[PDB]
Amino acid sequence: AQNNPYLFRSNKFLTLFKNQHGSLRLLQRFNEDTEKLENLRDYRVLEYCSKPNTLLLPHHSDSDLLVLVLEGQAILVLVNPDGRDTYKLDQGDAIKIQAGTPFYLINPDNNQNLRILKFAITFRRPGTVEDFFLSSTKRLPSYLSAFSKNFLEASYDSPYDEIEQTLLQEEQEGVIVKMPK
Amino acid sequence: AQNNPYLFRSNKFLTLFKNQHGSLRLLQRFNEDTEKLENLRDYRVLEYCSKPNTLLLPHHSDSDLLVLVLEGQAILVLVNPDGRDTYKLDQGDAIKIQAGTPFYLINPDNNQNLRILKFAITFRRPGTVEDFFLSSTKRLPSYLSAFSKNFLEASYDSPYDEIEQTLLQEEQEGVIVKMPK
Amino acid sequence: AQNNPYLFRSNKFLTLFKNQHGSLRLLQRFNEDTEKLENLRDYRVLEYCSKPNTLLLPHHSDSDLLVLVLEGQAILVLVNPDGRDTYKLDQGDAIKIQAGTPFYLINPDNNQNLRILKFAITFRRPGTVEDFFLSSTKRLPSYLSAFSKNFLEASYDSPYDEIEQTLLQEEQEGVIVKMPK
Amino acid sequence: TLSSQDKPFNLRSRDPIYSNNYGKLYEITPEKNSQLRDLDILLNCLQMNEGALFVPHYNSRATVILVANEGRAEVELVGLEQQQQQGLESMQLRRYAATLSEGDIIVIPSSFPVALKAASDLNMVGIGVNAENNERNFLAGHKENVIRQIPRQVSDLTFPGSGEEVEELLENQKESYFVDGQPR
Amino acid sequence: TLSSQDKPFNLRSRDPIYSNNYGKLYEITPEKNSQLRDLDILLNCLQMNEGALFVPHYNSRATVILVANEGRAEVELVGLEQQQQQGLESMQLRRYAATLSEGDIIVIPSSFPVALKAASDLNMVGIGVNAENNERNFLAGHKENVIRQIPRQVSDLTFPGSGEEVEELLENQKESYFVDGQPR
Amino acid sequence: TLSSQDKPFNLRSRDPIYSNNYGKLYEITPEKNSQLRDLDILLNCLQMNEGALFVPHYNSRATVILVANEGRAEVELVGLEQQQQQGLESMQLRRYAATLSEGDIIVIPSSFPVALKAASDLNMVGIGVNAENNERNFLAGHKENVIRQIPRQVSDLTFPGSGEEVEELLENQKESYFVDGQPR
Repeated sequence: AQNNPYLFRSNKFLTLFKNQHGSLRLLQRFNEDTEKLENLRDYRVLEYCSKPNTLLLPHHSDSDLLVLVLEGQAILVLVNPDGRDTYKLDQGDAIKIQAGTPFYLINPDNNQNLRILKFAITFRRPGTVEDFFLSSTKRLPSYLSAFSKNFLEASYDSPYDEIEQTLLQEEQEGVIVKMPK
Repeated sequence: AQNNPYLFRSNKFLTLFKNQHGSLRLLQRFNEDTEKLENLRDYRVLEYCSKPNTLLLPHHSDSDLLVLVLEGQAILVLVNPDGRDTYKLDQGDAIKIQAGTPFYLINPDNNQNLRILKFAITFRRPGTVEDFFLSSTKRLPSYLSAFSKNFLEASYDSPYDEIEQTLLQEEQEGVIVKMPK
Repeated sequence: AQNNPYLFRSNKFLTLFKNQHGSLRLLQRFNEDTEKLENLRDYRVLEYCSKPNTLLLPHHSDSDLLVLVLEGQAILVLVNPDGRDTYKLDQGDAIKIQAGTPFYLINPDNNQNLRILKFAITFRRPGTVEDFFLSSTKRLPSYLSAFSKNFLEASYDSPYDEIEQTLLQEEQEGVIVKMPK
Repeated sequence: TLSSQDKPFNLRSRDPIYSNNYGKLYEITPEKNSQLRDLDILLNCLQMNEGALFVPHYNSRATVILVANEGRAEVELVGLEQQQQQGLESMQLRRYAATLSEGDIIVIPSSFPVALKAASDLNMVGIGVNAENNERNFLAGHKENVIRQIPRQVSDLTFPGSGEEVEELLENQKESYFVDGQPR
Repeated sequence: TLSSQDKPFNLRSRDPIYSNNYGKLYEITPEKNSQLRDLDILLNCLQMNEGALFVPHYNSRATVILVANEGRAEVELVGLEQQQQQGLESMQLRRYAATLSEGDIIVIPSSFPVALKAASDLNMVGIGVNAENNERNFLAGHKENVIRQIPRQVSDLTFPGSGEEVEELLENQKESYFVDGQPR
Repeated sequence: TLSSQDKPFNLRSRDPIYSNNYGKLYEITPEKNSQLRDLDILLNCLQMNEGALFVPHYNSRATVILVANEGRAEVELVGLEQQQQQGLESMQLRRYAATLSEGDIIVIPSSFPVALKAASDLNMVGIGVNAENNERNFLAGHKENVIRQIPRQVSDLTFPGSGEEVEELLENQKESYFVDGQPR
């Protein structure tokens, strides 16, 4: 792996996560190895493969995403300041997630894998894409733990130790989690 | 003062002007010390503090400005090819000035200072902001003096020397001018 | 020819083509010798001089073009998946060509030259402009010849040699062609 | 006032959108107004009482430029920013913490949680770029709290802890946007 | 399905716009749809039979990102790209040729001719940026073929060959978007 | 002409917006027209008589690309451009002066005063980028002159000189956009 000459054939991602139940890849930047793809600069392509009876933990992305299910089927649930929407996607269905919206994913009761292409469109950091996770795992932890004790102890009106143990996870199975049942 | 590491805390401007009656500052560029603020690139933040019974001489900016009065009160007057509009701003009032429009400012009959935040949005020179002054002072002079004698002598149909003495100022009190009364 | 200091006076193009019947120039890039013209970055200015009873071979540009006839007169013909439009332009007429549209030009039955300024607005490759020619000449040849034998032999359902001789030109008079009559 | 009109006349600020015993938040958007609409910029006014905490939240898409017009502000800004740490852990996350004196500026980029405490009576001017359709998502308190919107068996797997436990803990916050400060 | 609605509900794909014994092409645009419209992105589905050829064409303005969802693809992408070869010949043209395995991506920029053969049954996902008012111009076959639209004395000068000859050769293609593969 | 229509048909130029014994100025904008509207580009035609002066003015926001189609042009372009001279005086101002022969180009950026004299009968083609809502502000002459719009006690402080004196001097220009040249 080094830089290049004039191309539009792009076959290699980077793994951001890989466990028991699935993968998280992200195609490299388009203008990265060429000034030829300058126009594709503000967008990123990720790949999402999950297994039967699995959940992607609740999170949000800094960018709007355009999710296309290329294989299988899933349960999409979007959270709102006052609510939730659930969507069933079977193969070939597509749907845009406004950025900032937190959502989780799930491949149903199955025998097959869900295969998802997420088209990310970037606005704050050009060509850059960030996912914020509510949970802690071994990789990165919960974004809520960045807060100082008092802050959290005040916003919540409970004592530190009681936040902690409803803060700080031991999510063995990091990002992807076989729905026990 | 040198470059940086990852920040969004910005506390230091640059003085473009500072006299008897007030200051003119301009926050440094956002992407200047970081690629992290790339998206804030086309905008500039200035600061305007003036004293009681003062006038900012007539001028225009290359950018549109969004002026928010954080302290005190002022008289805003915008000039048009055939006219003028006057606006009274007391604290907390905001108003956008189309670029190209020439305008002056004034803190009234008072005992207090006017404090103004100008949000500049740039279009010709990205992240760059230019004010054009009708008057001459010691710093820069009147943009009209850049013209050659004949040019001015023709556009005006008066002789050089008569332009000069209704051209070329001795604005002792440069940009800011205690309204005599 | 080297780089620069602060200017907006631009008098020198580059010839992309020059034969018996006319010229093809292209003003250099605006931001090329200055950061001062950053805003003019996505556009290019070309110049087109043709002689009486001449044709510009059928082609298409990657950009939208805004064609202004400054001297003389011409026949503009735009091709569509199912058709054609013909336009007569006499001096001072202007008209935008959607990119992707293939078109040819012609200076009529005349005694004078047609003089054309093409304002190109770029979208894929910023500040870059590409014309695709159906024909082969000595400079570059026909874009159709980039295809491998089978490809062409299949799309056309005729044999290689029969494509060739209705592929591969000897356009002596390259881009510009005195309409025999 | 001026019995002549229509243009970009001045504008100032009408009904706060959040307000209580510890603070108010005034906000005008490209939606609800003419001159911003083209700018696509929004604006807001922050008015909090000494020791009051504006619980963590985030703005879906606008980047908010925050000018401290008066008082002292304690600020907690988190995020990851650089994927140039392309293999997960690499771009571990950050806590940018700082107290802003009058005059200071701090930028708040779209998806970053942020919280602030008025260490003294506080008045902040906020200018948000990319302001169309921006929603504020609160992570604590009783209103607009997004967590609390997570289904019981969802929480169950998201957190160390139990569903009963998580409804529990979140219902423990009575206030809504602003909140009494006091530590330990 | 969900007896509750309006938003960005899911969407999938209705009547193909090209289809025959060798393949189909499904396409939704910012025009014909709500969620893409803002993205200004379009999408498409490619379904071709082993040995079938999608004749050369080009898209006026959208740049199409092509994901091979399954099968093998032979691809012929041409173009010139760099005027940084400012004096004609300099930027001579290119044939980027490659076969894409499942997983691979290839970008198709606006004015470049392209053609592809399914070396095996093929399913491609296509995401086109800058998708408003994009027209596909075909260079072979019987439908949407732009060449064929050139007047007899035009061809005459454009090509080695004659007008009679060029109508000739182009009428020799019976199919339209997809076409039997076989060489020599 | 063509008894078939609607599209981007050709367009040329109707009633000048400034015209007199020394020159005319024709102008079509994204406002008043279909094809420019998307480009957001405007266009204009300059037709002045030898020795005529187009008094200084500026365009609020469009940057005007000026092609000399014929004759000789004397040009006076001023400005400051670089704040990279961040402490006032640093970016002192400039007079870019030049005569343009036929073929030459000069760019006019939004807020810069400019004036030009036809050193010989003159025909200029002008293409202005960012053309929406662009207003031309004249600094001399009798019409659209912005200075003249300054209140008597305003002038008083703006200039060396007096209010009586400034109305004076400005009323001394009888013409309007174009004006007799002659020196000393």
